[PDB]
Amino acid sequence: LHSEIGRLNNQSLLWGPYRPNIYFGTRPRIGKSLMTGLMWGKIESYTDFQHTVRYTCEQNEGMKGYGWDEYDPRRGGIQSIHDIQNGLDITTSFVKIPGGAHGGSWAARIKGTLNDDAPKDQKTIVVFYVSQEGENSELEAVPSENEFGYEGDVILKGRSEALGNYKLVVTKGKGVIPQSDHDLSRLRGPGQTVVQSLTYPDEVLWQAKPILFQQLKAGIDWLVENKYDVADPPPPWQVYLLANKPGSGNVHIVQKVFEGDFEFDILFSSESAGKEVTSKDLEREVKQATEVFGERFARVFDLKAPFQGDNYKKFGKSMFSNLIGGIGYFYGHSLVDRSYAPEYDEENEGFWEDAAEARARHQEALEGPYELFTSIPSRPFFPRGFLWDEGFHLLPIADWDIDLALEIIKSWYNLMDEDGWIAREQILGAEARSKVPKEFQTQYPHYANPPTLFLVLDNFVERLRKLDETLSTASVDNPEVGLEYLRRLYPLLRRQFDWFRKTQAGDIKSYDREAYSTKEAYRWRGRTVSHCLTSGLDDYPRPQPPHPGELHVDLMSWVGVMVKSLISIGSLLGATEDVEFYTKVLDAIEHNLDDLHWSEKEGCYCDATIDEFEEHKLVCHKGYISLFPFLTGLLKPDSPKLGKLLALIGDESELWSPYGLRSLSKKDEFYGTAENYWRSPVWININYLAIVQLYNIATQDGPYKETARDLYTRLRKNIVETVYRNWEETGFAWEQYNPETGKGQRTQHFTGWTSLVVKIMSGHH
Ligand SMILES: COCCCCCCCCCN1C[C@H](O)[C@@H](O)[C@H](O)[C@H]1CO
Repeated sequence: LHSEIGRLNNQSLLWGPYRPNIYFGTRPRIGKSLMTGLMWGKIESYTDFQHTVRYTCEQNEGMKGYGWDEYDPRRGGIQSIHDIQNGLDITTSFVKIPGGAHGGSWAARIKGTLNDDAPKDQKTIVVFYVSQEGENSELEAVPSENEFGYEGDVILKGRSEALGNYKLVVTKGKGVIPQSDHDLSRLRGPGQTVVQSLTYPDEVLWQAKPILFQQLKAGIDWLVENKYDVADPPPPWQVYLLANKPGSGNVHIVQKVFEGDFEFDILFSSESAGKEVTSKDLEREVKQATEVFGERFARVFDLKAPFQGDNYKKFGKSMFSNLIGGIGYFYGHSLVDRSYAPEYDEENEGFWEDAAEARARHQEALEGPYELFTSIPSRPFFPRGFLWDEGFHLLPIADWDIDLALEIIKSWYNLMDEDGWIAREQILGAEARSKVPKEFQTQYPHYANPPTLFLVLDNFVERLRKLDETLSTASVDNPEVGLEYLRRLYPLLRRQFDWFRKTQAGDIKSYDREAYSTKEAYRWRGRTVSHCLTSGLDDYPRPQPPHPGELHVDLMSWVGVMVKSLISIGSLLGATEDVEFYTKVLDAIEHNLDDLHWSEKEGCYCDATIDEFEEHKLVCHKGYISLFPFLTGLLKPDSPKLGKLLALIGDESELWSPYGLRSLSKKDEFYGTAENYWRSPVWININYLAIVQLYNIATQDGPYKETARDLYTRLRKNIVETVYRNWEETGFAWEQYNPETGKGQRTQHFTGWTSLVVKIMSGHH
């Protein structure tokens, strides 16, 4: 029944619009298979279309905004795109229709409406691009009846081992098709839907834009060769309309030109399912998905006061739908330096120069292929898996669909190597690499990232202790299924725990250091003079200079998180020998947090280093790092230390801004310096941890119950209102928020952990 829920999950999740790096496209969760993507652009001249055409996600002045209004990867959703450059409001609806043995069928409607500013007679070129990777597979456009192209629907018939037999239809659509009265129309037709069927080596099929443009370019060269010239030139839209040549191939380009508003459907029919999908099915299934989305949201994300209003509901739906709508499937090789050069041990003073020397050996090589099914922080800027981000992403997603979240956790853990390492940043395949300067592709087996995926596991454990409907909660509702999941995952968690303690160990013994335990002390590897990228808090101030004797209190707290999880999970699996070891580790971290990291003088936790005179010194920089044992749930609710931490949190002159907690205190010497990334701005992920911890203390007997209640109430409100106000005014989630002005800044479309706001509004932690 665990093998069974698994198969049912696989079949349900197989198809999706799982290409968030592009405006709209589909692919199944199979490395080498059938992919689609949409392109569009206005054409006003002989040279403009190359600049107007849209394919991969971006954000600039030419794009008002875009995103998912509604989304559930089992059912589908509706995306809306507000394109200024192209004077178009576009809607792409996607729906899955279960049936057969190959993961079912799906349909999409593409709808374009010119905005008020666009010329009423705008010509827009629209391309549906279809590619198929695999050695023993086939795809063929059924030729037209007409001589120059298609009056009606374009049918592609194809087959592969993975998908069996299928048909993909691009429907005729609705809208004016311009007609050219030029001489060229005698050889090219007056204007109609066209299809080119081509083949390239599999590994380049993702390059849809260059491949399209190469075909457009060949058509223009034919014009020149055949005496079509500036003395009497065809209209632009006809110059850029491909000559029809349907056939067999692994690439099929379907092109339409419309004048004014337009729409057309894409109908994927899995043959093994029986009756093929129609446009009427699409409409019915689209209405039904919306109804189901609506019912689930109201239930799962029941927004509490003072955010019960309709405005907050629309806001929460946008934030949530963009988070879960970012889910992608990525496949291909990763770039990894497997030299384990000794310079990477960072055991000496000045280690960063040595590590630079090793990296300059460039021993990195491609390995894999790997796959990953994950949500992402940023469609336009970094559409790929980041390890500690995903832990936050899955917190609202798990509420919605725990089986989906567990599927993503599993996907991430399947990347763990033999030592216990998962690369913190997952750049899988040439397509993912295209978006990443080469200097930034290499992953390093000594670089960690916070184990926030344990927080998701913690939530599932609590739920376990206490057809698409059934599927989403099968792993909690059948306790047998849940436990088997944990049983199979558990050794990997254990392995990652051991990996942290082996590779990210700090040095107690070599120095004049005294502490309850000789073992518990941690130091993030990979730090440079101005950064610590592995911790997640890029440029938060750390001991200067970096030093092999540094200890990082956030890292110790994360190990605290993992060991607590391993206690709950080990206990469920009856790993008595394991649970006893974990229990002594936790006790030791509890003591060493105080012994190595507590500053009585400052009233907070601090990272530690080793002096010019070889002595332990605390280095205090009041901000998120200072709060870490509190943020990660490690302190007792009557701890006097927790009480001082609450004072720091609520202190307006330190961390407390009207817009949320500042990443660094206004009193710190490093406040608003350098790139000022984590040196003052309000970040939603850390604020979320604070809010959740305040609520815990607020809902429990103790001396700080009422302080916590007040801070909970205000912080929740301040964070939610800041994200809402910015969303209302800009249409975006932002990466971080200015604590002086309240403005969203850095990158837009950050959904992304900013989307945690849905769960903050929902409350009842
Ligand atoms: C150098 O430039 C070339 C590469 C550019 C792309 C860099 C990837 C963007 C990272 C964004 N972001 C920075 C946060 O401090 C991290 O905590 C967070 O995990 C990460 C992902 O959301």
